[PDB]
Amino acid sequence: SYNIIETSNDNGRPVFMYEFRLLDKYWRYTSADAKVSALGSIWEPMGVSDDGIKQTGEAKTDALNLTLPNSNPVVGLFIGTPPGSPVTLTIRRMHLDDNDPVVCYVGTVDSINQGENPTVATVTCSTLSATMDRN
Amino acid sequence: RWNRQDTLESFMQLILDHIGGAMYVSKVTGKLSLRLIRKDYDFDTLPIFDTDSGLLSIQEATNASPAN
Amino acid sequence: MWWALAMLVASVEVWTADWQVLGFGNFRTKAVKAKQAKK
Amino acid sequence: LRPAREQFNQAIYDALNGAYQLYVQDAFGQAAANQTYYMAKWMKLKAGTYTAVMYVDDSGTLSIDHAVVATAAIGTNPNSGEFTVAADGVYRFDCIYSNVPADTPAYMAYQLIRDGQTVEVSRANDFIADIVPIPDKALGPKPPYSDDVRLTYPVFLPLPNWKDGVTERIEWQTDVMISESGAEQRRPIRLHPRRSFEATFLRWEENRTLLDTTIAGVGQSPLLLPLWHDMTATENNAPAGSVDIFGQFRVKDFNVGDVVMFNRGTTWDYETNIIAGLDIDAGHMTLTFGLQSDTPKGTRLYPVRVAQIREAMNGQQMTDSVSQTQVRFFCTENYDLTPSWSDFPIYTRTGLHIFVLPEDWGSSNEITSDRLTYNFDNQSGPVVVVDPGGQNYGTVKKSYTIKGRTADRQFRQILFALRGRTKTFHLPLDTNDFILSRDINPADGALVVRRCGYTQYIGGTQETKRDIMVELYDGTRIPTTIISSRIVGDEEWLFLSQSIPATSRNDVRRIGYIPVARLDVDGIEIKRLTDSAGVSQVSLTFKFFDDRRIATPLPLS
Repeated sequence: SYNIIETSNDNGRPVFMYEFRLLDKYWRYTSADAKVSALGSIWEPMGVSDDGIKQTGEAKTDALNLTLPNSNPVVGLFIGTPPGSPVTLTIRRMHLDDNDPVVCYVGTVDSINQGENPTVATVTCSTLSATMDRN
Repeated sequence: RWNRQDTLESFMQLILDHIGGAMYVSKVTGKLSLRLIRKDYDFDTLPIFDTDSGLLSIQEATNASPAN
Repeated sequence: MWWALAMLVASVEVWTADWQVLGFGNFRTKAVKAKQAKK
Repeated sequence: LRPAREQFNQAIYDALNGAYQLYVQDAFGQAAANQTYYMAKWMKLKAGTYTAVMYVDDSGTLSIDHAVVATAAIGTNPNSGEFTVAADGVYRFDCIYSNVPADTPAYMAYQLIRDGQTVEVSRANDFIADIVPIPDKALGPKPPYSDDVRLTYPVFLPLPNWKDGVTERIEWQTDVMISESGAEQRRPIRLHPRRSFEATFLRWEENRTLLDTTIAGVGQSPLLLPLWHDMTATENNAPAGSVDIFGQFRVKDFNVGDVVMFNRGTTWDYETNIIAGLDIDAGHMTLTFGLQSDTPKGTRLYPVRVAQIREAMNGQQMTDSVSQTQVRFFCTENYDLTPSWSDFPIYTRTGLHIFVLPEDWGSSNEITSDRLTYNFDNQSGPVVVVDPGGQNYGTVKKSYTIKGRTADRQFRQILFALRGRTKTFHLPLDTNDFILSRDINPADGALVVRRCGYTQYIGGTQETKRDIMVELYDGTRIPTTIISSRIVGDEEWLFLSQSIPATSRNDVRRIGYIPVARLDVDGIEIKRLTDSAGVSQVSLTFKFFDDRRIATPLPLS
């Protein structure tokens, strides 16, 4: 019943949940302000915020830039020495009273750099289409 | 042929241009996927977009004399 | 035609350029792509 | 009796998880003959082992609950280790030291490491130092076990200045996308609105000092904010150590598991406790922890919120001792409240709720009408503005003054039924219109009104001018919709889609419009001139329009 609520003009509910995955080592996040629980897991309300899931077919421009609080272990994995194995990010888009969070993005964590906003770092996540610069 | 090998994305660009298709990632799974640009539409089932059905604004409203 | 969609960013197709080497220079006919070495 | 003293070592310090010297005498080298020196404080403990090395001058001793746990040989040896309390709770760390006839330096230090984990190692400024042992009630009230981390935050005791009003804002986030033609989209972004509070503080003579010290210490960290606007008091008398109280909590912001504060007078003897549960009718709550010291009848009760000061504070002053300033706070927890459209008519022909609120007659309301669209504004010459949708919309702001605690709950339930710019609802703007020249005859199914240019100047093809409320003189609300009209003589005929009870022309108050309306601003400013019991006026703004988008969901998702 997701699409009916999503396409409504005067009906809707805000949720954007984030799954940070590393060989099944999981972090289930929620951009909303509540303790969202769906898909058999609790998606904690954390200060994550998307900048737009762009799909242009052009590398660099489509780099999903996430504002991720530094205190999270997700950023902690990248302090000094980032993981030797890629970390995958999955975003889901359910409403409330709904239970099918249609997945919307399956990009991976490519690079992270802290900076002027110490309360959240910038996380760049492209997709498989744009990682084809190999020799 | 792929002699004097070059960047892989360039070769895929060449092949896609030959077939006239789009390599893309499925929104749901995340798997790499391929699309072709063809006449695969029936001009009947297509959704109709106007301001009363979802259209917000036409950001490209000019015509650049595209006759030549 | 994916070039035509690639030029979707244009300001509207004539071109004048030399080439970055590709797999054309021939020393072995290939009725099908078996790829090739590079030496 | 006096505060304790401490010192910074380097070798010994680094030796045992960074411990300080501990002593009560003013300077280090001033012991006395076979003298004893006493001190005590509350330490939080589970039932663990609490292995601890401790070194003292001349067989000084550690102790818990008056039970000696070890004593120090004159050397800095690992004199002793484990001493298991064996019970979870807070206990009195009441170590004592001494020195033999000489007046050599008097020193203590200890190395509490539970199971090898450092705790309460040193720097116990909570001590109170005296040359004789003291009882618990001289030590001070035993603090709550605070299993919840919430109670650890500092409490903002300084009170507000009521004679200037208290400002609170409940903020949603609700994005609205409006097309070129006025077709609108709706998206509530915050499930539960984020809450902020403001008040003017005017303090002096050791209250200004309290406010200054506390606010400088907090700065930007979480703090326990007592909801003075939701003040209340006990209904029974509670003795020391009691675990439940009766009181008046019908409608004010009290919830299961809420942080509740007790004020025992003088503003310095306070308490913060957690209510595991409460009764909303048989006014009563059970305290997670036996109240701190005592709570006689009439103790002021404040519901508390885990807030944060997310802005800088202005330095404003009146005299060298008096000061005033406006401090804002932001609740960190969601403001959870059940929405409801209590008693308001549900128009059958639209499925929306009439906004029957008895809004007041403040100085004046605000008036607008727009179409939102324009042409290329030529550097010179003519311009041709294009109407995108040929439909009228506008905004009207009109004040409302709540009165009472239950009225406050009703308005919160309403304001949660809508959410910022979320939902539609019919708005009676209380504008007398359509003076009924003729009587209301249901047989013809059409109202006859004084000629005011409806059909001619406005016409019936405007949704924002089709919905009307015939507030019959008895107070009955008769919503109806305009569908067609005939214009003749000095009167105008208005056909309606539904019947109306047969009544004389002189049987009505007004025919005010009730168009489709949507609250304009995202965050609502409510001026609490007093606690919830009284003045809580608000200045809503309603944007009236027509909802146009038709949803035929995109197929084959």
